[PDB]
Order: sequence, then C-alpha cells, then structure tokens
Amino acid sequence: VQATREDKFSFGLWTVGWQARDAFGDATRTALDPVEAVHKLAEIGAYGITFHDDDLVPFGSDAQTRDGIIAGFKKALDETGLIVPMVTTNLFTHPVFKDGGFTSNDRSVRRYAIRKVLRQMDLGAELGAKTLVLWGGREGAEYDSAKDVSAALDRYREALNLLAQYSEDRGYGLRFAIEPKPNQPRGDILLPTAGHAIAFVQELERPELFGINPETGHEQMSNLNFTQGIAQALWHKKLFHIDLNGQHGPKFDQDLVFGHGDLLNAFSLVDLLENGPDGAPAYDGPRHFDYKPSRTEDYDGVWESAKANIRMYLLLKERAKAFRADPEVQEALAASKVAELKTPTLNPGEGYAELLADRSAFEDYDADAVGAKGFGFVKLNQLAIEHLLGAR
Amino acid sequence: QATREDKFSFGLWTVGWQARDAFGDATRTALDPVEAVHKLAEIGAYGITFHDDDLVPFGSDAQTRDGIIAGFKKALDETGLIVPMVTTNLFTHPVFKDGGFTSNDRSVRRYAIRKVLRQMDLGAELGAKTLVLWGGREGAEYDSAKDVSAALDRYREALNLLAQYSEDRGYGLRFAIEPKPNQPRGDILLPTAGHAIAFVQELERPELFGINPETGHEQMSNLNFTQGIAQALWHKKLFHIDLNGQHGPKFDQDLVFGHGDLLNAFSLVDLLENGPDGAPAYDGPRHFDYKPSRTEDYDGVWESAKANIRMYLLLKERAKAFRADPEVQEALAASKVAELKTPTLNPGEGYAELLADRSAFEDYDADAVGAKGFGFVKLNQLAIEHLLGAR
Amino acid sequence: VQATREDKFSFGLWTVGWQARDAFGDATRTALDPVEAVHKLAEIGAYGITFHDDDLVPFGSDAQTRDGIIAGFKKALDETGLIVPMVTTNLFTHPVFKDGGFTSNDRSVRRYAIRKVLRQMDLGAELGAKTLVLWGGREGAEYDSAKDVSAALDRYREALNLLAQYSEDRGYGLRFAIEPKPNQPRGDILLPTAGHAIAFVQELERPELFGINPETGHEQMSNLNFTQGIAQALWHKKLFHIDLNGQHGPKFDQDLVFGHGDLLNAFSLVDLLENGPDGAPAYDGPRHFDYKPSRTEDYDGVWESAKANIRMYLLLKERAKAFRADPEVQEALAASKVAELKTPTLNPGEGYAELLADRSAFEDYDADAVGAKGFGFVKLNQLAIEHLLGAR
Amino acid sequence: VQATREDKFSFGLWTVGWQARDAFGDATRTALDPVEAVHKLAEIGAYGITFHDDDLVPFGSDAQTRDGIIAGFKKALDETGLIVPMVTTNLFTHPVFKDGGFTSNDRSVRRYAIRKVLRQMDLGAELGAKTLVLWGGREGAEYDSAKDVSAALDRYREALNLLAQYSEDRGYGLRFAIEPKPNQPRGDILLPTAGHAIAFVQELERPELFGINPETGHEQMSNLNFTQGIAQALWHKKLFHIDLNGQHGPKFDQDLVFGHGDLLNAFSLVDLLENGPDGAPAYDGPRHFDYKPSRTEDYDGVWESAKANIRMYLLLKERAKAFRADPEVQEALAASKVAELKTPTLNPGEGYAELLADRSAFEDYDADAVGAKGFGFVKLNQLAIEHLLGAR
Ligand SMILES: O=C[C@H](O)[C@@H](O)[C@H](O)CO
Ligand SMILES: O=C[C@H](O)[C@@H](O)[C@H](O)CO
Ligand SMILES: O=C[C@H](O)[C@@H](O)[C@H](O)CO
Ligand SMILES: O=C[C@H](O)[C@@H](O)[C@H](O)CO
Ligand SMILES: [Mn+2]
Ligand SMILES: [Mn+2]
Ligand SMILES: [Mn+2]
Ligand SMILES: [Mn+2]
Ligand SMILES: [Mn+2]
Ligand SMILES: [Mn+2]
Ligand SMILES: [Mn+2]
Ligand SMILES: [Mn+2]
Repeated sequence: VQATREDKFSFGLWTVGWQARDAFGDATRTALDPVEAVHKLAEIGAYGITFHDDDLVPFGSDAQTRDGIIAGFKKALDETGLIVPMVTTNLFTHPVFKDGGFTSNDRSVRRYAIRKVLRQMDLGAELGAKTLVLWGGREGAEYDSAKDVSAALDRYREALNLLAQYSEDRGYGLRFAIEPKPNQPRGDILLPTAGHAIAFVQELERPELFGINPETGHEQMSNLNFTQGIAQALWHKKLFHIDLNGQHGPKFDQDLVFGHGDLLNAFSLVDLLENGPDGAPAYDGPRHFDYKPSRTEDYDGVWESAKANIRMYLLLKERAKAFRADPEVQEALAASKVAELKTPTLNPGEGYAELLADRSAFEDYDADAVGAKGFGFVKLNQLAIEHLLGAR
Repeated sequence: QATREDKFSFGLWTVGWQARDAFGDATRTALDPVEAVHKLAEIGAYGITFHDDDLVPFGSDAQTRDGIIAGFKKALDETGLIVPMVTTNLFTHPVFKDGGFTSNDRSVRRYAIRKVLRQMDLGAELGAKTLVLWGGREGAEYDSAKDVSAALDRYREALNLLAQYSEDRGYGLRFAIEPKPNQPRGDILLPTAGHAIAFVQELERPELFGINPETGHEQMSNLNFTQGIAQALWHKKLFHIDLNGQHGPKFDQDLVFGHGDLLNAFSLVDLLENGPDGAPAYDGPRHFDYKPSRTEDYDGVWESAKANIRMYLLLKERAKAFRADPEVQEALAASKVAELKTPTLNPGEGYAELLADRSAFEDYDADAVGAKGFGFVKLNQLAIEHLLGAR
Repeated sequence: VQATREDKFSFGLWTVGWQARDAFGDATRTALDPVEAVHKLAEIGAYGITFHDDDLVPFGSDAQTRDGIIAGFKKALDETGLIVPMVTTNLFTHPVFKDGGFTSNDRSVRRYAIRKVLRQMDLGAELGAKTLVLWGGREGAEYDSAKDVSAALDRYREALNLLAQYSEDRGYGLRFAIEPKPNQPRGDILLPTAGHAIAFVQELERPELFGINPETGHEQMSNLNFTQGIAQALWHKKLFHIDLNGQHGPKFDQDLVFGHGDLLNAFSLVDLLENGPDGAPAYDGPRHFDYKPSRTEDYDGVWESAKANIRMYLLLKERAKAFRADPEVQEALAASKVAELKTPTLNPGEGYAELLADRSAFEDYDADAVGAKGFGFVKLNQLAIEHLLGAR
Repeated sequence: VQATREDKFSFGLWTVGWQARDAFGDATRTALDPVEAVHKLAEIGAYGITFHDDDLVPFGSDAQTRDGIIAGFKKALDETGLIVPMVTTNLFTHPVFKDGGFTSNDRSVRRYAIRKVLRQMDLGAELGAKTLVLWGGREGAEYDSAKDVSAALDRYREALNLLAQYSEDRGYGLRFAIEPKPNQPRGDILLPTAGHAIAFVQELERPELFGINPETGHEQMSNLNFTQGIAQALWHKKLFHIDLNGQHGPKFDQDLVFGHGDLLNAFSLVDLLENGPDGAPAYDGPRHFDYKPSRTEDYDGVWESAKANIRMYLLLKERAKAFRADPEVQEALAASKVAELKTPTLNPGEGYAELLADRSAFEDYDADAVGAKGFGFVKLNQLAIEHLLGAR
C-alpha cells in the first residue's frame, strides 16, 4: 500500500507545479516553490525529482540569482534524501524556439539550442543525474514544404553527437533519452513514435549512449498499444527512462494520472515492467510521472493527484502479481501456448535444407486441422480482467 | 500518358478484388490473371505483382500449378510486363489466424517459412527483385496472449533464414517489411514505418532489408505519410512503396492514390520526384495497393486503375511547376528552408569552440530572433495554388 | 454472481454464430444451428435472442423452407422459455444493397428494401418482438459527389413513415430504433453518431414511435464518450434499446466482449443504467450484446466469450453499487458539488428582471475568489477506480 | 479573384489578433489594436467583424473605459463600412469558469455566466448583430462521475430559454447558434457534434430561435465528414452560422486557414453551400473564418493568412461551378443516378397496401441482376478532383 525508495517513483517539478494555464484559459493555481515541492514529494513517497532548466531557474536569471536557487534546491534534496535521476532542457517555450531548437531553419537558433543544453548538462552532472531527456517538442512543422526532413535529421544528429562527445570527454557518464511525440505543439513532430525514435538513435555516432523515454499518452495520441511498444523498446534494450500518465486516445495531450486513461493497457504495462524474466522487473529505471493535476483542482487536488499516481501503480502491480501466480491463469497460458512462442521455430542446427526436406512442415501438413483448434485467448483475457477487478 | 520509365505497377489482387467485404458478398466475378496482364499492359503499367495464392489457388496440385505459371509467363512475354515484386499470403487461411512467423503454434511457424521459400523460388524464376512481407496476422487482440519479445525473436529467426537461402542460391532479392498498425488483428507487430526500420536494423544481414510503407497504413494512425517516407529515405530503407488513399483513422479504405489526403499526396510526389540532383529521390516501382470500390463493375475497375496513374502524373506536373516558380524560390528563401542544410557548426568546430562563442549564448538576443516570422503560411498558400492549377 | 431473467441479457444469433470470415480471411468456425444457439444461450442465462431475417432463414429460401425453419425456431423458444425482444433486417449483405437499402441512388432497390423490412416486421410481430432495430450500414458514400444527403434523408424519412403507418394499422405496437455508426462498411455512413440519429428521428411523422439503438464501439470509433452520449439519449427519452460491446478507439469495428475495450467507460455506463433516479435503473430494455467471438477461438471460446459478457456486466454492476453506498464517495460527491447541478440556476419565480437586479450575480460577484476553489474531481475519480479495482 | 461584400467574408477579432501563446510556449506576437484590425480587415475584403466581449473590452474594465473602447470601435466600423454580424461571449478564460459557465457544478458561477451573456446581448443588439454564438468550451468533464449530464442539459436549457425570453421582450431579434466541439479544453465537451447540438436545440422552448454554428475542425477532430454534417444541418434548417478553418483529423484543434487541412472536403463543402437549388447558394449567412495564423509568423504572415482564407474559398468556388457545368460530369452524375434519389421511392398515392401488391418490388424482383450493375462513382470522383486540380 505504501511506496518505498525501492519503487523509484519520480515526478517532474513541472508536473505538481503546473499552474493550469491551458490553451483556452488563465492559470487557476499559484506558482509552487521548488523547495516546497521537494518536501511534499519526499513526503508522499517519491524517491526523486526531475526538472527543466527553466522550471528551477527562471529563464534569464543572472548567475547570482541562478546560483542562489541551485544552493537552496541542493539543501532541500539534502534534508529530504531525494535524488535527481534525470534533468531536461526547455527547448520549446521561448519564442526563439518557434520552429524548433536543434532543427530550427535558422542557424543561429540551432547554435543557441546546443549551448542551452550543454549548460543544463553541467547542472545535471553536478546534481548526480544519470539521464538527460530530450523532448524535441518544436522540431517539426505545420506545412510539408516548410521543413526538409532529411536536413532536419542531419541537424538533429549533428547536435546529439556533440552532446555525447562532451559528456564523454567531461566524464559525466550520462545516458541520452529521446522522447517521441506525434504532435502538439507542432502539427507533426519529427520522430513521432517510439519506433521512429529507436530507428534514429541507431544512426548516431555512439548509439550505445542513446535510448528513448516513451510516454504513455504520446503513443496513445496515435492510438498505438503502449505496452506493445515498450515491449519492442525492451527487446532493443533502448528503454532508458519512461514517462507514465493517462490519455483517452487521439485528442490533445491530457496528461492524466497514470491509469486514469486506458486502464487495461495500464495493467498490461505494470505486468510487463514488473513480472520480468525470473521474478525480477524487466525494467530498472525510474517510474516517472509526467502528468498534470487537472485545471479544476487546487493544491489539495494537486497532492491528491500526486499520490493517486503512486496508488494506481501499486494497486496494478499487486494484481499483476496475483494474475501470474494464479494456477488457473497458469493453465490458461499453457492452453493458449503463450510460452511456446519462446521455442525456436527451427530445431538445433536446422537450416533451410533440413527444413525443405521436412515433409511435416509442408507436404504432409494438415493446415485445415490445425486451423480449427481455438487458442483460448478470450478466456485468458477474462481471467486477467477479473484479477484486475479484484474478483479472483 | 504513362511510360515504362514511370514504373507504375499494380498487384493482381487490386484490380482482381471481388469486393467481398466484412459485411457483404462479392459484387464482382473473378478476374483472370492473363486478362489482368493484358488490361494492365494496356493502361500503361510496366509491372504486375501477386501473392502466391492470387495466381495459384491454395492447394493446387503441381500439374495445375505448373499450367498456370506457364500461361502467366506467356502473358508477361507478349505484353512486355515484368514482375518487380512478389509476396506470400500468410493471412487468409485459418491456420494463420494467430500469425505465420509469430503464431503461438510452432508447427504453423514452420509451415509459414516453407510457404515463403516456395514463393521465393517462383519470384526468382520470374525475375522479381523484391520480396514484400506483410505480417497482417502477427499481433493480438489481448495483451496477455502474445509475448512481444519472443514474437520479435521468432520474426527475426525466420527472416535471417530467408536471407541465408536467397544469398546461398544467388537470388539477389531485397526484403521489404510492410508495417500496418491494425486490421485484421487489434494491434499488429511493427505498427509504423519507424517500428519496422528499427526492427530491420537488428537482423543478421540488415543491408538486405528495408520497408514497404503504405500511404493508408500510416494515415490509419493519423501520421504524416510524406514525413515518414522522408525519414525512410534518410535511413536509405525505402525498398518499395504501396500508394493508395485513406481518410484518417478508420478501417483500411485502399482508395485510389490521392483520393484521401490530397495535400499529403502532393507533398509525397514532390519528395519522390524533386530529388537531390534534379533527379528522383526514389528509383523503385510506384506500386498501387488499392481496391476498386464495391459499388463498381469491371468498367469501374479499369477506370479506377487509370485514375491511380492519372493522379500521380497530375501531381508530378504541379510539383515540378511549384519548384520552378520564382515566387516559390523567393518564399523558400524567406522561410530559410535551405539554411537547414548548412551544418550548425563551422568546419572543425567542436564543443570547445562552441562554448567559446559568446554570440551563441551569452550575447545572443533570443528576444529579437524570436520576433521574426518564418513566412510558412505564405509558402504553403503558393503550394496549394500550384496544386489547384491557380498558377 | 449469476444472471437472472430479470437482468434481461440478450444476444443476436449473428454474435455467437459469427463464423469469423473477416476482411482478410476465411471462416475459422462452422455454422451454428439456430436451435442449438437457443439452447446454449438459455443455458448461460440469456433471457432473449434476436436476429436478422437472413440469419434465421437463408436469403431466398422458398416458403416451405422458411416456414419449416420458423416452426422449429418457435419450438426451441417454447421449450427453453427464451423470448425474442427485437428483430432486425439485413439490408447490407446482398450485392443489391451496395449503395444502401432505403437510400440507394437506384429507385427499385429502395422499393425492395421496404418490402424486405415489411416482411420482417410481420415475423417480428408473430414472435412477439417489441422493437425493430434499423442499422443502415450501406446508407452513405465513399465520395461526396455520389450522394445527395438531403435527398437521402428525405428517402430515409419516406421509408420510416410508411413502416410506422403499417405497424400502427396492423396493431403490431412496435417501437423503431435507428442504430448510428460513423463508417464501415461505407467510407462515411448517414446518421453517424447517436446525436445525428436523435435529431433525425425528431423529424418523422410520428417521432414518438422512434428512438435509437446506440452501440458502445460505434461511438468509440469516433472517440466519443459513450456514457455521456447515452446520458443525452436518456435525457431525450430516446434510448429504445442498446448494443453493448468493446472497442479500442478509432479503428475498424472490433465488437469485443462488453468491458474488454474502454473498461473505465464500461464502468460509468453500468453506473448510469442501474443506479438511476429513485433507486431503480434509468433504463429498462434489454441489455443486448452485439459482439463477436474472436477469430482465434473455437466453439469452446465462443461460449466462454458469451458468458464473459454477462460476467463483465454483473461485476461492474456490483462495483457501481458499492461505489455509491460508500460514505466516503458520498462525501467526495458533496465536495465536488455534483448534486448542486440539479438545483435550478434561477430561484423559483425569478426571471431576467430579477436576475438583472441581483448585484451578487455580477456587480458584487467575486469571480477571483470562486475561481480559486478546487472541485476535488481527481480525488472523486480515484475513489471510483478504487471501487472498480476492488481495492475498497 | 477578388472578394466583394456580397461574398460575406467575416473574421473574429481573436483570429488575426491571436498572439500565439499555445499550451507549450509564450506569445510570439504583440497585441492587435481593434481599430487597426477593423481597418486591416476592411482592406483585405471582409464585410464584417465579430468578437467575444473580452476581446474588445478587457475583463474587468470600468464603465468609462468600456464605453470609451466601444465608441472608438463604432467609429472604425463607421469609417470602414464593416458590420458586426455576430457577437459571442467568453465563458472559458477566467478561472471561475474552469468547470463551465452555464453548467458549472457551482450555482453561483451559473448565475454569473448568464449575467455576463445578457450584457453582451445588449452590446450586440446595439451594434446591429443578428446572431449570438454560444460555444460552451468549459461545459463537459475530465471524469465521468464528476458531471451529471442530464442535470447539465437541464441547466443548459434553463439558461438558453431565459436568453430567448429576454431578447424577444427587448425586441433584439437575435437568433442563437450553439457551437459543438468534441473536446479541448475539457476532456469531453457536452454537445460534441453538429448532431447532438441539433437534437438539443429541438428541446428548447422557442426552438425556432436556435440553430447551430458548426466549425470545420470540430467535426474533423472526431474524424467526421464535415460536408455531410452541414448537409444534415441544412436539411433540418439549423445552419444559422458557420466557422470555416482547416484541421488534420483527430488531434488538437489546429485552426488552420480554410482548405489547408482536408482539401477534398473543403471543395465539396463550397460546392454544397454555393451550388444550391435554383442555381443559388443553399446558405446565405456569413462565411466566417475562425482560424489562427501559425505561431511561426509575424504580422505580415498574419495578413497573408487572412487573405489566404478568402483566396481558398474563391478558388474552390470557381472550381465547384466549373465542375457542375461540365457536360462530362453531367454524364457521370446521370450514370451514377445521383438525381434519381430525388424522386420519391413511392408513386404518388401509393402506401404500404399498394407497395405490398407490387410483385415487382419483391416477389419478382431480380436482386442479382440489379446487384451486378456498377454506379460509376470512382469516375465521378476522378472528374471532381480533376476540376479541383484545374486539369480540366
Ligand atoms: O509533452 C510534454 C513532454 O512530455 C515533456 O513534459 C517532456 O517529457 C519534458 O520536456
Ligand atoms: O493490408 C493489406 C496489405 O497492404 C497487403 O496487400 C500487402 O501489401 C501484400 O500482402
Ligand atoms: O456493425 C453492424 C451492426 O452493429 C449490426 O450488428 C446491427 O446492430 C444490426 O444489423
Ligand atoms: O475552439 C474555440 C471556438 O471555436 C471559439 O472560437 C468560438 O467559435 C467562439 O467562442
Ligand atoms: Mn504528454
Ligand atoms: Mn514526457
Ligand atoms: Mn491497406
Ligand atoms: Mn500494402
Ligand atoms: Mn459494431
Ligand atoms: Mn449493433
Ligand atoms: Mn477550433
Ligand atoms: Mn469556432
């Protein structure tokens, strides 16, 4: 029922700190003090906090101010025992970034965007952060003829290669996590899905330092299966971090509490992350909530919502465990042949010639007869939902 | 008018679709393959493609199979049509209800491979250069039913074998994985162009693998087709392309190319044809994977075949005119489209030189730059006016 | 729990009888005998069975054949005690209906469509059906210029008025329910959402005999809130029947078991239907499942899936009940001011003159103070989900 | 071509005046002076201007200021010859409306919301406006249990009835147009489509005074066919006004220039509005553009975008007329039987009795022969498109 530091729950300062100024209205909440955020999160059970440079230090603060703020923040982490597992840079808010940071058509903007990141990398290293998340929110376009995608990908790579060079030379040991999003705020953003982000990373100079930071709602904005995408990310060993939240399909980015959107997929996701090979989780990084307390809430509503994320995750974990431990489930899994997918299609040392000589794989194969046996998938699915519902 | 240099190809199953849908009986009778070859030759197609089962009915004995192939070859011969690509039906028969290569049942997986090997031999025999693989039954309706990790291992296992075989026999085939987000399965493995490219990078001979993206498949997720093709070209993995029309996220419509998202059909033709030199950015077949609407008879079928070609040639013409317009050149200059091609760093500059440049940060006036407009709407308006023949 | 006839669970013969021939493949199951379907349904607790004319009597059966089928059917009904609460007509399968039934551009098709329905109304009336469901699956277009919508709505209305007339005159006492669907099989279908159907119904000669038959996946295909659209249908008093199933947002029509798609919306739907005003349900017609056993299943999976629909409804019902009887939930509802929406805005006898005179409604209204109070919506949503999860 | 006042192109002050502060970044343009707006629009060809109360007069302006602004505003109109065809009220920006205006759970907010509109009605009547647009952007919910939809529709109706009462008694002669939108800013907005809005309006006390104001993007946000919904709206006679813009399916509300989103559907929409019966337009109200100049643009891009809206409409208009006048199209329309849909299904004086007596409509009908003939829809669509491309 209660969270432990071993759970690795983290929250972005920009989450609980969201003032609720949306596209159609003014802020409904006052600004949250970074120091206070540190104490309340520590208090609800979080193990770490994350932030955008501009979330902690107001864009344009002098070094005197900047330094003061960092010192205070640092104290709070100290007193509470919270760590900073990841940091990110704001390359989307200021008007200069209206056509992107790393991929702006304007060369000067591109030089400036890199500088802004190098700086944040420095603070990150000083606070002990291990991951740099890159969300290229303005990289993309509203009109096709406005952006040369090829040139854009060259420029994205150019910037990223420099960042790895630097981290490596300074010995920061950072890992870089590219965050995919299909749209909002640009009409279409470059690297729209977890798949596009993985393919791209494979083309960098030191690909081993790069992975992705997929977000629940981002994949759901395209009506994709989040769990299946994570599974693919895991297969590639590129799941460097993860943003959990809720969404209701293809519409604006809702950023609801984790599990308040597609509940069934929230369940299969916890099951995937926690019931890894041999008991152990399949994923070891932070369970980071990138969500927003609804505009209708006050600070009470804010802390409630922060705890709801933790709660949802632990209730789901609990049922995922019980689902897998149930002998009846175990029996249905067997009947559906789920584990049979783990056995190689080919026998040991078997190649094309041995397979071509096997009459049982074609010539004497009774396709009609195998075609008629059911897989028992509805029943396995029903057992999963009953565990989810606390009915089994 | 189409020329063989335009490289328009059609699948046997497009004009031959009987229009039996999820809710109704077929409204057209079967199309004869020899007949299809002659009719397509006539409308300007340079090539024809087919799934094994479109040409040779599932379960035909060798004599029968052999007869059909011989007739087909003769038709090819007489018309001068080629077979640029072949594919395998791993989705129709009940045995494939949970997948071909990734079925939970090991025996189906083994059978799926034998079915493809056989089609590879025929493709090789017909001179095909590309093997398209559409894993339409690979995926699931429920998350607990499919171990995705094991599924990718098995998908990989099967493809490495296919490459081994092609390479040992000297077939020279290229393999193009075709992504689709859903339908017939709730969720299909390798759902977008991105997922398929990322996957291909993990096979044993990656240089032999690429993708076969379909306009409608990316649009079913509301993705920018042109933008995904641009990324595929950047990775150099555009091995083939399936063109058609779609109206956003709904069942797969397979309309004629350009009958769904017209603006994106226009930017797509511009991308493929107004390539690097002056030359096309893509040199493969312009394959139409579409379906003549169920409301049409055979006159409708041939009309729809021609409409695909017409749409492409009309778009190509306006794409060319768009690029040659001085007013467009001017707008491209104001929007700094070309400035994106200049490296961010000066030659020989690294992080140490960038950090020493006070003008890239310390003395950079972001406020001032942030106020200048890119003039992107205006550029967009000139493009649309070229499309409408308004200029 | 166990279903009782009071639960009024019904299934279409075409649900458990779907042979699983989809758009990309052959049938994976053999045909189900109607009599056998009656027996099996009765055995799992269904109270009724429904059917399309063509599901029971093969298209073009001679009168002797048709009569034979009907008689055997009636005996099964008799023997099992199942009823036929609704009947429907297939105006979509045969090639003649490729451009629609009532709205085909071809006049002779429109005339035939009406006669096919009149014939089904007769059989409906003889079996005791009270509702005739109309699903115009082929009414629409793939291209905008191919169909005059205004003319199409005129012809639709022309056919429906005749049907009401005939029924009225024969004393059949049928109620008509138009079933909306956005697309599939046509690119765009006329009367795409529950809203469009209701607005249409209001224009017929006798609106009182007309309502809608909304389906969970159909509204979800447009990514609309099914519960909220049902709430509006109930407000209008036009919910004549309902089709329950599962869907995963905008994609082909999945027709999964009820609750296997958007679980959270399924939960709020059961709450709305059963926890109606004054203790009792807000809706009393059949709880009809218009779903399809997945193509991967055999006849065992088919009955499993039929039972899963009922189980799903009963489990959510139980949790909806517990939700509302929870003093904490009640306390959250009061804090969120849900019930306060039920109090008129105007005081009894107050008009604009009086409203205009109330300085507390404007001149002395402190918008800023009210604007800062939180509604507690997240917390209320969390308690709801904790009930569904059986965590409370 | 060139716009004339007879084209009736109108624009909201908030359109060209949008400063470009989005959900993720700061404003990229300075504020637009209303008088300048009047002058600039007059210059590009607009015949009228519209606005929300708060667009013109800053929220919380003293009487003198308010009065001051209006007077200058009227001079500019005077000087330029522009009119104010429609007025609307902002019930979505201020924090007090976070849960809605008319249907806020909070009764005091509902009363305030009504007062705010009454005042705008007065200003509207004074400026000569004919239509009051009502966009309930905050009416809806993020969570199902937080909003009683039935009570919300009662409260919505209660507010609308009062407004009609007031206008009629003051002799303002306004018509009311409800604007549907599926989501954004609420997770789900009440009256999500043109359909639901029409159904609702039919339940008001003086339904003849209420219609709808559908927006292209709003219907496309749910992937619906805008042209077909407008055709239904015209069938019902409820198209009181229309908002024209562009959108790229189900995603955040883009508000692109008209015809910059779904070009094919913008084409068919212009054809429907202009190639009306008796040669004349089927719609005679304002052609209002509710769009936003992209965030990447400056004031020059702003006027460019304003003009693009007009050029798009006139270029499309020009091609719709050519299309209809083409003999080959006339031949295709005939083969597709588009016009045969206009001839009643029944012969004059025929009812069910005579239809039942017609063996040719059923007993002797050859469904198979009819089912084999094609409609030539593809050819007809190809011709429409070639006209759109200026290829014919
Ligand atoms: O859509 C917003 C993104 O999810 C953002 O919060 C990042 O993760 C950090 O820049
Ligand atoms: O959705 C169907 C696929 O597009 C298929 O036709 C492949 O391209 C070849 O099997
Ligand atoms: O999508 C098909 C429809 O839902 C159908 O089953 C109707 O409910 C009755 O013809
Ligand atoms: O999405 C915003 C609405 O379209 C708004 O502009 C209304 O039309 C006027 O309140
Ligand atoms: Mn997000
Ligand atoms: Mn994120
Ligand atoms: Mn397709
Ligand atoms: Mn294809
Ligand atoms: Mn359905
Ligand atoms: Mn149904
Ligand atoms: Mn809008
Ligand atoms: Mn609007």
